[PDB]
Amino acid sequence: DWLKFTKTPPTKLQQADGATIEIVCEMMGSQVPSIQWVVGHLPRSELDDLDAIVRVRSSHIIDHVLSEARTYTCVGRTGSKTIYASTVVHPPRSTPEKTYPGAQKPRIIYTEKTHLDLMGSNIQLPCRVHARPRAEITWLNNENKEIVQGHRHRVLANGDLLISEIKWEDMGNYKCIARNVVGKDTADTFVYPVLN
Amino acid sequence: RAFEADWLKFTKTPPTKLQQADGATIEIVCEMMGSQVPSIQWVVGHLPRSELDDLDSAIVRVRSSHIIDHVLSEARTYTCVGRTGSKTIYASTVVHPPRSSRLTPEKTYPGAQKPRIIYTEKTHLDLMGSNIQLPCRVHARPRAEITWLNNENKEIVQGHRHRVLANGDLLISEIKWEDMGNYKCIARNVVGKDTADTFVYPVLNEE
Amino acid sequence: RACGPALMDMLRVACPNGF
Amino acid sequence: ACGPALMDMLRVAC
Amino acid sequence: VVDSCCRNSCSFSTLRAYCD
Amino acid sequence: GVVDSCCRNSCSFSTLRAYC
Repeated sequence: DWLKFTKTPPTKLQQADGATIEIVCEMMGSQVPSIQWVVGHLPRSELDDLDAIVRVRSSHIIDHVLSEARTYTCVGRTGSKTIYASTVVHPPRSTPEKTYPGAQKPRIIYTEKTHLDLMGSNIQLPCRVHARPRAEITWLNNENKEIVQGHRHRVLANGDLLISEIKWEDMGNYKCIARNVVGKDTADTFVYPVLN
Repeated sequence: RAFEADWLKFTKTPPTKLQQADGATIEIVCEMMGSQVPSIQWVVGHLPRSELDDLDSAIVRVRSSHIIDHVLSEARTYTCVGRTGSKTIYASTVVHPPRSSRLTPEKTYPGAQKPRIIYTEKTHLDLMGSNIQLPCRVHARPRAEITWLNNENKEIVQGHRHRVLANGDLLISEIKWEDMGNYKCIARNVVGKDTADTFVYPVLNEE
Repeated sequence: RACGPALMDMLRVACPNGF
Repeated sequence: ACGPALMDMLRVAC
Repeated sequence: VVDSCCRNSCSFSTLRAYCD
Repeated sequence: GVVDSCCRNSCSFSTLRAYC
């Protein structure tokens, strides 16, 4: 099995006072890899659950001014393989450590850009928003109609959409719409079901 | 609601200091109870502000444990973060490395690993007709395989209502009272097994 | 039935004051 | 419709 | 309590009444 | 012209890799 960065977070950044920085790291690899973020210098510590192709993107939102430089490592994991990149964010030269205040726009911080699988196999595309207040997830489909919980499909507790026993009709561009009072964010997960 | 209450309380509190007995495997446990489905998250180090999601009924008691399987080069602080809705609590453990070692520091113990279930729900209370997702999260090398047992103790089969996901989570739908009981997660790999029971109680109604 | 002291256990954490 | 995906997929996969 | 609830379903309201 | 053939069928895997 393989794993490669398709998008890599920059190795150094400079913060700007009053600004909100979103670090973005994405990868493509076999059998649903999973991206995870951790801050600080760590050698090789381990997490978090040990129980087809997929391209998955995930981002980290720095929404409060830094008091010292920090490193954010984005960790990719599928099966035996494991890959990592780090970004070091310098604080600006000009309240630090205080999350910016009041309503914030949704930003979708975890989605899958492209998903390939074999028919008859159940797939679960994820939408993890980061937004204040807490946003609402509505799922569009391949022909852009709101999802109905038919038991064909189910939108889960976490916003993840579960498409059971995929078939050809199902192939296409699925979209996640996260909305709160101060705006929206949207992301499309392709789906392509290959056959045995 | 509302402005609260949304609550969160520590059922099992990680100890403030541990000593890593040489070539030990230390598993730190924090367990907490509160409204909604809380989430436990682990991070190492001292941090000010923090970042979990964020994509926002029921009362849940959740357990989560962190497994250190390698000898430490220096002291380390392991912090467990709990966040349901707008609440957040955290507890911290500082784990001293042993005085002397015959092992390489910061090298994961090599070998087979018996499964450890690291993330389970001890008690799950939600209203009838609500859908629940119970978790089993294992930390076993080789990779373990999850079998779920219901209150009767009969194995679980894919169907309407009960359904077992890729994550190992068991998802029960449009719950009735017929479902009330104790549910068991068996995680088994080539070297052994560990087990978890998730008490569930559907509440009613209103009606 | 099965709930038994599961409830008792839950309540002691759950309320302000426990039994 | 699906046109771009495979090419976009294509570069990465091989 | 247990007898009150376990034998039949209990309301969220009903459970609170039990709290001391 | 992968899309025209492979997408349309649509193809499965090894066929896709063959393209690539």
